[PDB]
Amino acid sequence: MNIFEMLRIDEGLRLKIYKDTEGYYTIGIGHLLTKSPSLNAAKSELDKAIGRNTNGVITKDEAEKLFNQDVDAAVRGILRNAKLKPVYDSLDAVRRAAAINMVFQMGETGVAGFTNSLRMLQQKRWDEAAVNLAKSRWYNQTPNRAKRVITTFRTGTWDAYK
Ligand SMILES: [Cl-]
Ligand SMILES: [Cl-]
Ligand SMILES: [Kr]
Ligand SMILES: [Kr]
Ligand SMILES: [Kr]
Repeated sequence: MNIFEMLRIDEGLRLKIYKDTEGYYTIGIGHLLTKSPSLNAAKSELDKAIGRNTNGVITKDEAEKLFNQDVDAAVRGILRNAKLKPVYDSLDAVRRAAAINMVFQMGETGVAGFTNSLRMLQQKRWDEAAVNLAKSRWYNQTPNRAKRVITTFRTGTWDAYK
């Protein structure tokens, strides 16, 4: 298992525009298109990302290319973030995959706001952090996924994904 496989499980794969758990237009492997209520705005954004007139539909290869770019940007965002980088660098490989999933889902800004869990993860206080992470709107809104990611930070293994 790796970050790619991990997020493909968490996000699924859809080739037609769809709404995500917050009702926003997305496509692919969780590639958010826009926060706008306008389906045309979403279609415009999709055509721009793909570089062709998609008419709301893409291929698996195109979904995978956007997925690659999104994982990349997520990592890069972490590395450039003064609040994130030091934490991520102190983590082992498994846990880092957990941090990327979070940033992938809620953004850099969003994750940078978990000040307390962040410090606990830097200190290797696994159980404590898992309890703090769960006290969040993130967990109450998407509890099955939050639990998987939380277990991954807690244990440092992929058990939650097998
Ligand atoms: Cl894009
Ligand atoms: Cl969920
Ligand atoms: Kr992090
Ligand atoms: Kr994190
Ligand atoms: Kr976090």
